[PDB]
Amino acid sequence: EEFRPEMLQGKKVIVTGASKGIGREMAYHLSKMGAHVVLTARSEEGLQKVVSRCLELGAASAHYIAGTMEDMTFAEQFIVKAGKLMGGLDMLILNHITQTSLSLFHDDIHSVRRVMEVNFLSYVVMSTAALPMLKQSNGSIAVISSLAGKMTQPMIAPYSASKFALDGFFSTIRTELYITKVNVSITLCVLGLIDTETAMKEISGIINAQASPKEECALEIIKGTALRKSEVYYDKSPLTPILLGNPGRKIMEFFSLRYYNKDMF
Amino acid sequence: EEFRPEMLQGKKVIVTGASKGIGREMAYHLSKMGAHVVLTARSEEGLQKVVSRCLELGAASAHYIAGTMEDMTFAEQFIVKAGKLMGGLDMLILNHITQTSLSLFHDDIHSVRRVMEVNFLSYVVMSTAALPMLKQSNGSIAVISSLAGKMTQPMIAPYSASKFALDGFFSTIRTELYITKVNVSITLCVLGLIDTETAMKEISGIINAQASPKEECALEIIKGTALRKSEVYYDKSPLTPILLGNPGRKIMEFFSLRYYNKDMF
Ligand SMILES: NC(=O)C1=CN([C@@H]2O[C@H](COP(=O)(O)OP(=O)(O)OC[C@H]3O[C@@H](n4cnc5c(N)ncnc54)[C@H](OP(=O)(O)O)[C@@H]3O)[C@@H](O)[C@H]2O)C=CC1
Ligand SMILES: NC(=O)C1=CN([C@@H]2O[C@H](COP(=O)(O)OP(=O)(O)OC[C@H]3O[C@@H](n4cnc5c(N)ncnc54)[C@H](OP(=O)(O)O)[C@@H]3O)[C@@H](O)[C@H]2O)C=CC1
Ligand SMILES: CCCCCCCC
Ligand SMILES: CCCCCCCC
Repeated sequence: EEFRPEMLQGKKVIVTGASKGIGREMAYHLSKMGAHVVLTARSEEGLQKVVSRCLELGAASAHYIAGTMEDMTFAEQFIVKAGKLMGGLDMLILNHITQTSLSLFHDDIHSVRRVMEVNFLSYVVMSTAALPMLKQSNGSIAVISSLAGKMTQPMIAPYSASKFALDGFFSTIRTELYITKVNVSITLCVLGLIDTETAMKEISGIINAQASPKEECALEIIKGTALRKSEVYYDKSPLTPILLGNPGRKIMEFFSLRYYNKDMF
Repeated sequence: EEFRPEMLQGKKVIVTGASKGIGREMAYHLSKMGAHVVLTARSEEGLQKVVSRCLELGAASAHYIAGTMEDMTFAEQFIVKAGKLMGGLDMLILNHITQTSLSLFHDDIHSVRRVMEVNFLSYVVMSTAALPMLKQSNGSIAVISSLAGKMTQPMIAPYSASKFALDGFFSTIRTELYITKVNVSITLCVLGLIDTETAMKEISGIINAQASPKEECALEIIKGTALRKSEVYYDKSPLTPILLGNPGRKIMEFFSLRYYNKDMF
């Protein structure tokens, strides 16, 4: 199976955190492929610029709904509104996160909660609300994560906890959908350092690593999700996918199912 | 180095989720070794029975403070009170969990939030509140997890997400303590199916597998934490630790540290 930009022509796609960074780049790529898109983020001014650029790029349709993912009711209602605007949904791309800064963890529990709320909870809420429509189109969900969701590095404990949580939850959902024969795919995207101005600003004077181009990253996420792959790794080093792939875990998961009462699903 | 019960003689230890299961068995073990102990759980009546048995068993002292870990203030204050009571803290064992039954996930968002609150948030709250005392005695922290915190299995998405989150948060904390030269150890205990009433009852008719004895499990957790091991695996199969150990991750974490500005530590 090889990718062809035709696979997204006419598709109905939602993209969160599309105001800038990887999100904005995915909007552009989806637009050049003739897809229908609905974007979201906090700033209405920023969303308007990208939506304009989207039609200008060939988007079969482009719209935006500004709001904060800290509000679960908004996250939930966002999905249904987007669904109505496009008359369905083929692909959901959960990409947004809350403002994170690098620092050794001290206290600030309220910060950890906000991180788990926006980075994790809003994702389960949106995926839950979008599943009905996704089941109708045998759609897909792309969950944006990072190396920090597969490994540990200092100064990002909260962020790291939220990304690990995403793997735990959605990997379970993926196998439940598959075990109950529902044709909806879940692609976890493991991203290394990307040259977004947010990232660069944040690791300045702290991290030395080389960053990858945000445009190609955006493309690989689209490709892997359209190809219904379980996981997509994108990092400068070709060793990252092999060192973080965890083949031992795959073996354990396969054999674990043999203990379940097959009548439960 | 090898373990010797004398390593806990006189040690000041906190154990959550101590009214039953593995937590109760840990209380009995710490007691026989002559440790000071303060237990917690929701059942006041239940805690009473165990603290009494602890004194009989030979505890240097034993107290209990009933409460719900769904309350972040009760969680942080439980640690301060317990600390005052023993005059310090040597070991913190985070073992409590909110209720969860096996079931294919659907849309129980309030449950998910509750699970992350109890299973994860309260844990960071307590570890934060306890760290100052642990720093004075170069103490340890044991965070109880399960196979579901290293791998994925159907019907426990919420639980699994909270356990993955613990790995991400605490492995970061562990490495941060280490690079700043603070001598406090963090032991993640990965448990297979344990022979507790709650477990056996919850998997009935759903999962058919062999469980390990709760008493030996408790003893291994204590020995591992006492020896300051980073991780402890306790399961039927001797292959489990190897398959879930993720050596690739350990390699990636080692190499990534090289890109950090050591002045920040
Ligand atoms: N850049 C990198 O190096 C790496 C990035 N990633 C992953 O990429 C994804 C995007 O990263 P990146 O492009 O760098 O991030 P950005 O900060 O550039 O983008 C974040 C997006 O989320 C939106 N947003 C921020 N706060 C909230 C909120 N409370 N509610 C709703 N929306 C919000 C932003 O719009 P607005 O602020 O206007 O709301 C923005 O469009 C994430 O899931 C991230 O963890 C992974 C590895 C590396
Ligand atoms: N048994 C097994 O197969 C396995 C167990 N484990 C791990 O072991 C630990 C507990 O072991 P297990 O014996 O199975 O669990 P149990 O359900 O038997 O014990 C749970 C403990 O948590 C307490 N608890 C329950 N609800 C709350 C709450 N809202 N606030 C504070 N405390 C609460 C209980 O006290 P009370 O009800 O009075 O509040 C009890 O003392 C967990 O951390 C778990 O993930 C891991 C893998 C397998
Ligand atoms: C969550 C308790 C069940 C774990 C099942 C283990 C199958 C090897
Ligand atoms: C915030 C994530 C930084 C990743 C740096 C590690 C490079 C392999």
